Amino acid sequence: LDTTWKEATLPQVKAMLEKDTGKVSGDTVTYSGKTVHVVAAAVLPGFPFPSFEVHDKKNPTLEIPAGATVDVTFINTNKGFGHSFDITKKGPPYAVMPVIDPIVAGTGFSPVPKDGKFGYTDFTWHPTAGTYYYVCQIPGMAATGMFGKIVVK
Ligand SMILES: [Cu+]
Repeated sequence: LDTTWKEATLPQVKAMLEKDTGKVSGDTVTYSGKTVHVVAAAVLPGFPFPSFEVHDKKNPTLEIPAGATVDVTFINTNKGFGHSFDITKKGPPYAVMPVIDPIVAGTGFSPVPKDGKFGYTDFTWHPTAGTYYYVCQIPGMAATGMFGKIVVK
C-alpha cells in the first residue's frame, strides 16, 4: 500500500481539490483523457460523516475510460480520524472490519490532522476494465457508508 504522506495547509488543500479533472452530472463524476486526475477527500467540512468527497460530491460514482492512467490524490481533512482510500473489486455491504483484499491500489491509514495541516498522498493506478469500489478501512466506516463505486470501461 501507499504509506507515504505529505502535509498541506488549508489553502493547499483547496488548491488540490480543484485539480479533479472530472465532469459532474447528478452523483456521477466522468473522467476523460490519457491521464485523469481524481482528487478525493475524507469528510470535507460540513459533509456527512463518514464519506468521501470527490469534485464536491458525496461518494459519487467515478466513470473512468479503460486504458487511462489514473492519478489519485487523497487528502484526509477529518479531525480525529485516520481514514484510508483503498480500491477493491469487493462491493457492499461491508463488515465492521471490511474483508476487501486484494487491494488493487490505495493507501494505508492517513495521518490524523495536526498542527493546522492535513495529510495527503498521491498514487497511480492502471486498472483493467470492470467495476471497483473505493473504501475506507477504519473499523465501522464502510459499514456506515464510507465508500463509492468506480466503473472503468
Ligand atoms: Cu474512513
